[PDB]
Amino acid sequence: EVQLQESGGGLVQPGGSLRLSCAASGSISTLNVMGWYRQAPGKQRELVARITLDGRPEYADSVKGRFTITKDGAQSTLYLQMNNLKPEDTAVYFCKLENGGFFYYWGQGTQVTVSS
Amino acid sequence: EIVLTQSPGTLSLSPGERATLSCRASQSVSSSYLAWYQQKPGQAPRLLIYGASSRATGIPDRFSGSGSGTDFTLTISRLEPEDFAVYYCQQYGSSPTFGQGTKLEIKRTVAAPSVFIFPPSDEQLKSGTASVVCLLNNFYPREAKVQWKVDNALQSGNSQESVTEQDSKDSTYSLSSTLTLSKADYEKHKVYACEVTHQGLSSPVTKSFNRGEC
Amino acid sequence: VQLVESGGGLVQPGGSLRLSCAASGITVSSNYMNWVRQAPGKGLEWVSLIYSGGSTYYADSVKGRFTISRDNSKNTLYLQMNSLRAEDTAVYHCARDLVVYGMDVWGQGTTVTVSSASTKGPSVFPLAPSSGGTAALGCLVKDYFPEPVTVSWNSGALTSGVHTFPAVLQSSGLYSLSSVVTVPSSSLGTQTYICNVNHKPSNTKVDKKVEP
Amino acid sequence: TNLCPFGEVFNATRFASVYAWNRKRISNCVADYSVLYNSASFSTFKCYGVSPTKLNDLCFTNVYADSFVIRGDEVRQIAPGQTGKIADYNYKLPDDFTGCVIAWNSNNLDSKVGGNYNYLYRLFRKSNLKPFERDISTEIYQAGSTPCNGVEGFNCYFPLQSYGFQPTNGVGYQPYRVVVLSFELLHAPATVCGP
Ligand SMILES: *[C@@H]1O[C@H](CO)[C@@H](O[C@@H]2O[C@H](CO)[C@@H](O)[C@H](O)[C@H]2NC(C)=O)[C@H](O)[C@H]1NC(C)=O
Repeated sequence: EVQLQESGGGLVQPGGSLRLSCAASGSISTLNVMGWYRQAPGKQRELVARITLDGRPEYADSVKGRFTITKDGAQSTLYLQMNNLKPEDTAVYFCKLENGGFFYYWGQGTQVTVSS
Repeated sequence: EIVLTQSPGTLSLSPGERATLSCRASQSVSSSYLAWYQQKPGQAPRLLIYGASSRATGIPDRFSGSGSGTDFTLTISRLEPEDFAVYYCQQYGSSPTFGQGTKLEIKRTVAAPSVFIFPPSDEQLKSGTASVVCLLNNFYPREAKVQWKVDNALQSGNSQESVTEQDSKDSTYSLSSTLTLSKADYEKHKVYACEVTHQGLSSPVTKSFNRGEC
Repeated sequence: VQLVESGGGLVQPGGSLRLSCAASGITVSSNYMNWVRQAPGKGLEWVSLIYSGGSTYYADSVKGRFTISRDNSKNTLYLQMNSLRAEDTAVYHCARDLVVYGMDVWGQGTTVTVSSASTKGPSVFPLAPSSGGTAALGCLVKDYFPEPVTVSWNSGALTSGVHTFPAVLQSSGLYSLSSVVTVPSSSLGTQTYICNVNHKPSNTKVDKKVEP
Repeated sequence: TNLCPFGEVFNATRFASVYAWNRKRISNCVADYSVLYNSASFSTFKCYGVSPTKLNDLCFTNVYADSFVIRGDEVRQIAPGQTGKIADYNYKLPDDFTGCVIAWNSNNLDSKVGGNYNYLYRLFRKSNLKPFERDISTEIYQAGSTPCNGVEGFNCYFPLQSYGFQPTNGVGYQPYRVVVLSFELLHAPATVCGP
């Protein structure tokens, strides 16, 4: 019913920039919430940023002032603009779609690596 | 619902032999609910196996259970004399249910019946009924056919049979068949005959008498 | 550890009876408890179940007629049986049910006989013998109610070769059986043969001499 | 403002044993019930005191989402006015229930080749549960008058039994995941709403 396609990752140097995209296709309720999450190696999955139902963005503390999340409703795609990247931002990043409040769906997972 | 069918109806074996008893369910069923029971004549059932394969505490080591799905098995590895009895399997849906039971009997060699016929007594005839009795004495195996012929006509629906338990000494059976008639019907006819078929007889044996002839 | 049933007996079709099962060593009210019955020469038939917590289940052959219950202060299980039918004739056992562990404790049972017949002593008729071989003779013990009947021969002196058959229930509602013995046919010339029949429900004791 | 968290329940990796059934309390959020009922997927979907196709027009004070695994045989017991091992001793619905019972065959998540013995149910209990009662006691069941002193033996039974979920089980003996939605409407404010 819902498929999520992720792109935009890879290896950058500290200070560099990336943009993550999550393209959402399928049968999606008007009531849905998309967000970006990450999983550093040997740690637990954490929320990075998401767009609430109000359209209002919400950011983890470690990324506020550096990351900007936007939703292009036309392509039903979710964008994570990552500025000023730091080695501790290295993780596999996942996007999540919560559909109608009853199910959710995860993307395949996108490697981001910040190192010199 | 769950319907359990046991096979065989009668198992014939000798002490020291291996008995294998089958219980088939009408439907796939959980092995966690399948129990086996032993019943000796006049006694209450005794639990042998629970959960298809677990022995009840105190049950000798030779009793063994197995199976899955619809097909379950009780195995008695080396038969002792006290193992000859009836065995029931049991399952559980919302409530217990029992298979119809397998009789475990003592195997012995073939033994033809001795056949005897008894006319009704004069005392009985006085009171208005006639009973004619046919006796099959000390035979094996249990299967036997008893046919009543009156004036050479096969008689159906007015006889009852009774059979003894396996004889403690020679392991045979005996059978009693009673033909019941009113005095008036009994005197309508001349030849009363009992015809016995048994594996131990090369051909059927007939015992008869003629009413009123010594 | 024991279960002991009682309260069974004779009852007429349509009538009613209450069975009791007195436990020792199990607490009735804390267990799954069953009534399981067994008609003459038939298999086991589960009849009723009561849960610890009070739920009850019934075989279709008894729904609307039987009711299982218990009395905690007396550690006793009951089976109330109304609208009794001839096919309800059976030995009735109570048993404690462990479900996944089977029914481990059984009582010896109590007998229920559903019948409209009146108590009646048997008539005893000879089965006369009819010559270097074997003769058979006996007594037909006919038209009695209720069971049991006992038969001996020559006051117990003769046991070898005796076959006393199970009773059959006749369409009249009265029972009938035969007791037979095989002897050397030459023994008819020098031996007398008498069956001793007891039907205690009617206080009947009969000795019947059997001769050719 | 908030999207309801029913997805924590329906997409959970593992479900609770019925005797220790999970309950999630839903409040202050909106949900689209048509996402739930238009997914097919369900072997059971029965409502009481509410209609499913109406749910999106309703607000409730709270919603409870109870979840657990029972055998396919037993889903019939998750209904008002039932009896049985599950309804009496593990999870009981009240007679005046307003809510929906939802179940689907989970043979391919919850059964395992040599048996999944992780799902349990209560077999022995002295009395019936109250509605929405949850008993997680593991005390040895005393079936006689002698104390058990925490030792299994005659008249002393561990109260819980394992389901044996093997993929070859008959469909009635196969695991089913169940979700019970309860629609609690006390007074103000009704804060769980459809769109
Ligand atoms: C959460 O649960 C939903 C509902 O069962 C899952 O969606 C199904 O996934 C399978 C396999 O991908 C599809 O064939 C079905 O058509 C899906 N149904 C719907 C309604 O979308 C979903 O994949 C689960 N999310 C997880 C496990 O992350």
